[PDB]
Amino acid sequence: DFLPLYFGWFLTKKSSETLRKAGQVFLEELGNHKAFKKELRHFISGEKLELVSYFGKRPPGVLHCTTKFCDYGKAAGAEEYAQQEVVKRSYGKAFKLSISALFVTPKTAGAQVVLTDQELQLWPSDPSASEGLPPGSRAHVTLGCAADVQPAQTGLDLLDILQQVKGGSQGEAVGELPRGKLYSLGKGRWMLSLTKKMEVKAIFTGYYG
Ligand SMILES: Nc1ncnc2c1ncn2[C@@H]1O[C@H](CO)[C@@H](O)[C@H]1OP(=O)(O)S
Ligand SMILES: [Cl-]
Repeated sequence: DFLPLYFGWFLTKKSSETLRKAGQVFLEELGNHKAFKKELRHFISGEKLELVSYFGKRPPGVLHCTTKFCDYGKAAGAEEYAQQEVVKRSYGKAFKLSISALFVTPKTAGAQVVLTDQELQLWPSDPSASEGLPPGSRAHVTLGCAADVQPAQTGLDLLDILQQVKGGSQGEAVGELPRGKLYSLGKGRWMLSLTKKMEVKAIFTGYYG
């Protein structure tokens, strides 16, 4: 028996619509915000940019939070991850995920997930960007990416942003949005720290493509 393309928590229809819309609104507010317009120079090499279109490659339907990319067993650690009891036991089970913030970079747009310890048991254990950052920090839901961005980039961007946060490089909020504080981290990187964390319902399972 061969494994799925990847495991992860797949959000319900309602939760997907909720998070997707939040993302959409965020991209609109950020693109319309004076602080972002002022930094367009550091966002793209080549006025006003429409972020919703910039992140043109979007998830077509149900949003998800990936745990372990398996590539049908070809990826390193896939077989080992799939055979775990906690993965087999948690298969088809319902979980609540906690979104702590929404972020944007020149490459990707996504939402940061804060996994509970229970959920962390489903996080694989096998990057340099993960130095100092606790396991699971990479957890996220991708909302979009630029034309020529490869998979797995959103997680790498999130870790990079969480790294700057680690060293108190967040910086004073450059603005306020209805959902929370807006932070400019430089190099086209932006983070909205939500005043109230968003809770989404999701089913843990494998996607076979
Ligand atoms: N090493 C990887 N290669 C391809 N996709 C990966 C990898 N690691 C995690 N993923 C994720 O698995 C899903 C299908 O590609 C996507 O969610 C990929 O992550 P994203 O950052 O959301 S594009
Ligand atoms: Cl991690």
